[PDB]
Amino acid sequence: LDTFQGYNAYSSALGEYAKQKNIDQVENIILSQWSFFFDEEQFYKNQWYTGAADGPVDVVLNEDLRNFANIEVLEHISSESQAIDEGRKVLEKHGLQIVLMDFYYMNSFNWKSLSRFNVTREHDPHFAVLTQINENSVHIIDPYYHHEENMSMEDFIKSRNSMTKQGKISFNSYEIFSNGTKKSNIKELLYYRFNRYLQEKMFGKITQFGQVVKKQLDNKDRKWAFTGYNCLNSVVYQHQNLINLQKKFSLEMPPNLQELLDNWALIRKKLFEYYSRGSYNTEEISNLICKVASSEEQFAQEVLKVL
Repeated sequence: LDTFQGYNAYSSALGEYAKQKNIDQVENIILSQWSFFFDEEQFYKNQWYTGAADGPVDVVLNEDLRNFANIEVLEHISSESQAIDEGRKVLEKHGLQIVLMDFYYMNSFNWKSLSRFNVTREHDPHFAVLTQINENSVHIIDPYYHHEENMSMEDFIKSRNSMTKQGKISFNSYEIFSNGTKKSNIKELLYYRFNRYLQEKMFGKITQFGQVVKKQLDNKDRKWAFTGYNCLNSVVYQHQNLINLQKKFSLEMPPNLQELLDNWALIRKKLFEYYSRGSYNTEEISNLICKVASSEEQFAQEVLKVL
């Protein structure tokens, strides 16, 4: 499908809703995000430990939506007694509901398209958009994986009341609400993001990621590299989103933005190869990560000079 990508499941759902319902500023605030995190504690629990943002909810994006647009994302927790009828009310009034769903019950990404046939099912929280409630069936759009599916009501209820690796889903839904909006110019959004990126030394988190990768040479469990591959899609998306902003707004960018995208895509390729191919190239992957960290630091500084 031709759905809004964002840079993660949460931002993809928020942006898809905003696009369909003509809610101002949300798309531009998502597309102008520039972030990196690394959590060594989450690395060793094999939770989602790196990329653009901790999740499933992107708290930094919510802070940006509040600070720039005075936009609040309200979390509705519900019960099996109320959740579907509240959905009906929301669908009647708005046509769409943003929901938290256990990805175990979704089939959104075809791993066989990348020659991975051992498609392990995991209880991971994921954002989708509910578009239709019938008797014993529902329709949902997964805007992050550009997939739709019809799901039995029984499977939809199970996906929304499931214990996951990140805790219990309890029919959670997300309402985009505004007290009173503000307009932000795209240059202001990028200026704040790049200033914050450098001030919080987010490039330093890329270096930390690189140093932890170097220390996995003797680790026979390669699960971290599959987790990292999935986590870093969010960084590739932020790079592509900034390229799309440059085109749309005819912006001034440092000349190596495409090269940085290419570097992150190669890191992903080598992580996926390490996970699946049994290579002993943690040193090579570490060095690529440590190289892009220096490049991203310089890129952020140059954006602020030219923007």
